[PDB]
Amino acid sequence: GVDIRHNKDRKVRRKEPKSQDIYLRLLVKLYRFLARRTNSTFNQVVLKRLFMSRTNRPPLSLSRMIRKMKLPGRENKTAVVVGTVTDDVRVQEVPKLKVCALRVTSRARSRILKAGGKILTFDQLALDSPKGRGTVLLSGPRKGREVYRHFGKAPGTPHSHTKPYVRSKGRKFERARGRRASRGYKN
Amino acid sequence: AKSKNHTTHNQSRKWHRNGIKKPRSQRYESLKGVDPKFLRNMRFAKKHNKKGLKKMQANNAKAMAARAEAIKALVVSRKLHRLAYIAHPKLGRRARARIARGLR
Amino acid sequence: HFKEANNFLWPFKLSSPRGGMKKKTTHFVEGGDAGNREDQINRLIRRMN
Amino acid sequence: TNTKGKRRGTRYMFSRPFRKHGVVPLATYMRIYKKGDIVDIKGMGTVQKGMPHKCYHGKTGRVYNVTQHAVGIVVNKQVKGKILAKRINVRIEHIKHSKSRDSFLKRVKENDQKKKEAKEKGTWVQLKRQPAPPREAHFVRTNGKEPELLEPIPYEFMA
Amino acid sequence: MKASGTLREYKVVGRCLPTPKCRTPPLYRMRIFAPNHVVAKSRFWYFVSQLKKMKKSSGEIVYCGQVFEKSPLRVKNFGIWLRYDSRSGTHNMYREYRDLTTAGAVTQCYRDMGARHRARAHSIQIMKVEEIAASKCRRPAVKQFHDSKIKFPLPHRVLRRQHKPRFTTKRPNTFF
RNA sequence: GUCUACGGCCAUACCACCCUGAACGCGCCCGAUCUCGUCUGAUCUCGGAAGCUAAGCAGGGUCGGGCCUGGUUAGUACUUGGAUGGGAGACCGCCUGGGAAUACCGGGUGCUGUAGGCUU
RNA sequence: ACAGAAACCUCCCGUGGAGCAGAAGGGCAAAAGCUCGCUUGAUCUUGAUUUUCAGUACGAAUACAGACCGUGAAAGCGGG
RNA sequence: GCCGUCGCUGGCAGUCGGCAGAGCGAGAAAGAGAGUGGCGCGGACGCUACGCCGCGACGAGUAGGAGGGCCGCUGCGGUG
RNA sequence: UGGAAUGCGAGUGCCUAGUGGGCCACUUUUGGUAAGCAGAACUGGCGCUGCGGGAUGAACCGAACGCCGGGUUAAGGCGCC
RNA sequence: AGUAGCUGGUUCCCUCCAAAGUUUCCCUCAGGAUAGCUGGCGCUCUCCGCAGUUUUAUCCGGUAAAGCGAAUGAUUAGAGG
RNA sequence: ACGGACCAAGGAGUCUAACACGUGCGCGAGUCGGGGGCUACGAAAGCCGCCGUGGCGCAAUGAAGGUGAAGGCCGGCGGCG
Ligand SMILES: [Mg+2]
Ligand SMILES: [Mg+2]
Ligand SMILES: [Mg+2]
Ligand SMILES: [Mg+2]
Ligand SMILES: [Mg+2]
Ligand SMILES: [Mg+2]
Ligand SMILES: [Mg+2]
Ligand SMILES: [Mg+2]
Ligand SMILES: [Mg+2]
Ligand SMILES: [Mg+2]
Ligand SMILES: [Mg+2]
Ligand SMILES: [Mg+2]
Ligand SMILES: [Mg+2]
Ligand SMILES: [Mg+2]
Ligand SMILES: [Mg+2]
Ligand SMILES: [Mg+2]
Ligand SMILES: [Mg+2]
Ligand SMILES: [Mg+2]
Ligand SMILES: [Mg+2]
Ligand SMILES: [Mg+2]
Ligand SMILES: [Mg+2]
Ligand SMILES: [Mg+2]
Ligand SMILES: [Mg+2]
Ligand SMILES: [Mg+2]
Ligand SMILES: [Mg+2]
Ligand SMILES: [Mg+2]
Ligand SMILES: [Mg+2]
Ligand SMILES: [Mg+2]
Ligand SMILES: [Mg+2]
Ligand SMILES: [Mg+2]
Ligand SMILES: [Mg+2]
Ligand SMILES: [Mg+2]
Repeated sequence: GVDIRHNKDRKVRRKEPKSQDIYLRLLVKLYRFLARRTNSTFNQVVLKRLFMSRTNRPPLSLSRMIRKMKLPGRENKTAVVVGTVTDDVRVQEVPKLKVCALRVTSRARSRILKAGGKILTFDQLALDSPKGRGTVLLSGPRKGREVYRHFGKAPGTPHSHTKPYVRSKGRKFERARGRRASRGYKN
Repeated sequence: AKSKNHTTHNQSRKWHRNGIKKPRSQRYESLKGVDPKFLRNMRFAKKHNKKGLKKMQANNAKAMAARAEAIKALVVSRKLHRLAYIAHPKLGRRARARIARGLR
Repeated sequence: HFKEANNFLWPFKLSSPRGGMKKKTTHFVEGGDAGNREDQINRLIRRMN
Repeated sequence: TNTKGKRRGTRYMFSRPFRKHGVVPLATYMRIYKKGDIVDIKGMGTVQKGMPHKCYHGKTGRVYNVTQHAVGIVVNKQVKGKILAKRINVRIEHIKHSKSRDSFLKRVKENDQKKKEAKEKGTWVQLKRQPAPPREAHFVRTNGKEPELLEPIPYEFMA
Repeated sequence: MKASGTLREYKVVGRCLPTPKCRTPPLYRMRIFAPNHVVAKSRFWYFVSQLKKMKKSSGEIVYCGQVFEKSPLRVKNFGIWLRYDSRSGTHNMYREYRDLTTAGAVTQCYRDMGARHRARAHSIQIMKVEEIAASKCRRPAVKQFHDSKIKFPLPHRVLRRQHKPRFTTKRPNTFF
């Protein structure tokens, strides 16, 4: 007998998309080859994200793409997001971008194209940038979800700003005892 | 009926299954709990940092100039050694040619 | 570079001692096998290697 | 069961040593504590204010807050299977500068000088400590004296 | 210590580790009867520890070597002074043996002390071993071999080859 | 050699008794108008300078007590880990490491910071 | 002097062998004890922390911070 | 030796063939580079890429969790 | 000159069942005359676990288990069974 | 189809991982909630960090032992005033 | 210790609602026609857009009255200095 524990032998991580989409898997076949047969780590990172679930592929807003693509030294680079590029009405002027995404919302396409920009698909990025050169990989906010408001210390513990689960919000719904010193205590 | 009252048997075995992890350490700790009077002034010190912004640039450039100026003035066995030299792919490239040329 | 050269080697998987042992449950100086037997390890290594 | 009293079991821990009672030497109050310092916590029963809790007696922490009379200490406390970084307020009577790091700071200064000085002299000096090595071969002179013969002594019932 | 096989006599020399106070500590020697040298050094540290403020950590073995018998082809009488612990006390004994090697006489002592007193070798401390002249021996079992014209037969010679043959037609003879 | 003021560590500095104290100090000391406080100018407070080292205080002494520090006690007592060791047990021995404390014997008897004096 | 084992006065020794509400343990000697003088920090207020702990509540406690104060010559000490 | 699991988040799209040229396992970064001047008509298998291939380690299990079933039963839409 | 040795890839987040009668052994240990008694500390076990030895046996000793061939062992043994 | 913190039962294969009888609160003691122990899903990186270990420094402690011609408490015998 | 003499067939985590997290798909600061209407399988499917009323999301906070989500520099002027 060998003295070893086996509870961590099997690493939990995706080796392929749970999705049965045949176009997603054709991209995965494409980038499986590129990740394997090139020394580019950009190809490996993209390949990994094609496996990621919906909540691990947050949408990237148009405003956030412009903000990150406006930083110095990022001119004439291709913005690459493995996800959906949503539109941000709060933006007034859209510059000329060159983006690659899995999806682009209908209204974000017109705005990007109307400004002279170009919208690629991940099969077109491979022909344009086989190794990922001249790219700017971008991600949507991962903690941008209502669920992360509810995680952490339980709401009834000191300095716990967690959001509770209440059916309705109002004066009659979990505000009396434990949330003010006047009723029992507060923390 | 009566039952067992208390024990800690098996407890250090459970504690160590996921390890007794030490607390996480960050290079910046929270200012929670520090003296309110001292924290009030520290905020005031930060609040007016920008007042001496121009002065800092002048000294830094001046300090850089002096720093750059000072720099600009200032600037086992002999057989096994030989063999280890020849066997080096780069260094012994010519030496390996010499023995090959002579061999022919 | 003993540390690197030694950790590079996998732990040697030796066979059971051919000829048996005296008593694994007591020290060498007690007529057993455990502990430091100094150069007498070589006799053991021959029977296990 | 036991009681949950704050000072249960501190009969000897917080008592003063033998013939060391009475006034507290004032140099205890003249020490300078700065943020980041390492201090050994040791409850002194003469002063009952700002007493550290018994679980912190004999632990070593780090100063993070300094007030008129006390300091804030970040000190690890193990409760069951986890270790918590705890923040305690302790009057400066019940602490002392830890000398555990002083040996290190002394070594850093010595290391840097040797590193600096050796660099200008083009030599490689050892900087890392090492565990005690097995002692090297040597000769033992007999000086013309035969080694003393020892024998076991007979038993005697010196009862 | 386990008195395994025939013991050997070892000469072990040790000392305190030199220190600033005493740059050259004195040397001590011991006669150790043991199975091997690794055991011999171990028992040395057990004896000097009992006599001196010394132990393996604060001392070293200067010399360990086997002392060979000086007259292996000559018969001698040995006197062995030893102390041992019984189930209910400690005792000093003087014993005599007839052998060719001093280490053989000591091995006879351990097997004999085990036989006659159920004494395990970890309770026996051999203090002294001397070669003794026939005139100075005390034990009647040893003195009866001090006879220049000694003679005796071998009565009732037991058959030791009792399974070759295992079955035979003739009964053995014990007279020769 | 040393003191005065303020100290740090807080007996190697304490306690008992004896001897000796140049100079300057520190004192004892002489008074109660004022400040101040008492049953009491004893103490405290105030104003002084005839006298004295008697005492405090300083240095030294004692086969001094204490205290500090070593030796011995002792590789002893105790102890971490080991054995299909012993013994009916009580307990004990050994292997691998750590390792005390009395009695008893010796040595020592304040060091020192800041400022200011005295000592040809 | 009455006055005695024990009343009150005086001198000396006295490391606490007393006292500090109470159980015990700890702490304490120009004090934390005893006696006087002035007083109400046992007041108003927001956070942090400790103890039990689930790192929840209460209870109790610790450092601060902001006001009003007391006391002291003052340093300071005090929000039971 | 064989089975499975885990790991190398390992290798294979290069079956680039007469519009040809057979390599990228090798101690030690980066090109089997491009150019400018001084007779036969032939050459296995493979690759359901959810596939195929290699190398190394490992394998107890109640309560309990998870995965995979070209395991099994009945009915519906397609298909054979 | 990543500033002791040794070994090892780590960090982090959600959701979560069963459990919440335990019991045994070395050492330490409370009550009791003691108990295969009641109650604790430490570690290791049985429970959840087969296998070689202890004739037999929850826990002892050895040793932990995919299906096999050869070899060698542990604790234990070698009159016959 | 009353309720049952209680008794009994709960139906195919293989593979992988694998407990608890402990903390606190509860008219709580045959039960729950709670933390712990488990599993699953991942994700963020990697090819500095960490450790049921030692070493070197440095603190903490009042048990084993020892002491009682040392304090407290208990206690035997003489001896000199 | 309890159930089990034997054989066949039957025999026990389901369905509705709510909630939580995970995963897959659609669209995306929006999204959803579920109620209503129009136009054998078909009680299906298709459509509506001045049918998006309405739900959830896009704003929090306070008991409430209510309020309700960056600033810096330049020049000039009035006041204090
Ligand atoms: Mg295995
Ligand atoms: Mg397992
Ligand atoms: Mg697992
Ligand atoms: Mg219970
Ligand atoms: Mg053989
Ligand atoms: Mg054992
Ligand atoms: Mg004079
Ligand atoms: Mg007077
Ligand atoms: Mg005098
Ligand atoms: Mg003396
Ligand atoms: Mg002096
Ligand atoms: Mg006072
Ligand atoms: Mg205040
Ligand atoms: Mg298994
Ligand atoms: Mg029991
Ligand atoms: Mg069970
Ligand atoms: Mg288990
Ligand atoms: Mg088992
Ligand atoms: Mg038996
Ligand atoms: Mg076999
Ligand atoms: Mg029912
Ligand atoms: Mg019914
Ligand atoms: Mg019940
Ligand atoms: Mg109740
Ligand atoms: Mg039951
Ligand atoms: Mg105790
Ligand atoms: Mg005792
Ligand atoms: Mg029943
Ligand atoms: Mg029946
Ligand atoms: Mg059936
Ligand atoms: Mg979802
Ligand atoms: Mg119909």
